Amino acid sequence: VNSFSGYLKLTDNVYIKNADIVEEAKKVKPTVVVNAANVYLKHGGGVAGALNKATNNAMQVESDDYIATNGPLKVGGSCVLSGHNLAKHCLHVVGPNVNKGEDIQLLKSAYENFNQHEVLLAPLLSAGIFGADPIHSLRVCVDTVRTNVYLAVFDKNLYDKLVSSFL
Repeated sequence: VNSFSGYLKLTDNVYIKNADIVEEAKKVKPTVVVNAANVYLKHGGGVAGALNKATNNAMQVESDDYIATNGPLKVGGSCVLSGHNLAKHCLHVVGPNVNKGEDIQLLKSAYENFNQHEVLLAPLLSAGIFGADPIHSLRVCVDTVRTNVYLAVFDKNLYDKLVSSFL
């Protein structure tokens, strides 16, 4: 048993809810919250900007030190950093940004990072402002992630569309 509440069960391991991932993280304090990161860990908007704002910019300070030491992530890659006030850990995962021209095939590689963690609170990778079709992102998630993932869909109207269309 875990502390996640009000999720619809899609599969053996994937759960979904219409929720603000920031508010969900603040309530649950999960072991791992996933950030929809870019390779520079520049947390400007979407899930990254919202998560970073909720940490009072401490996520960005930590991230800048990480990049100064290690250089940029790969598209499809990840790093584990602090979860600050939101979670034990933040898994920063880089899905491909369609609005920058990146290979959508890299979305499966991005979701494979989730399999290194038994339980995660996460957004749909490459959806929202990263420009991918969220229906596609949910299908790749279900077909790739084998660990237990609690998906926070921000957009109420999209949540209803994802549930209704789910195969």
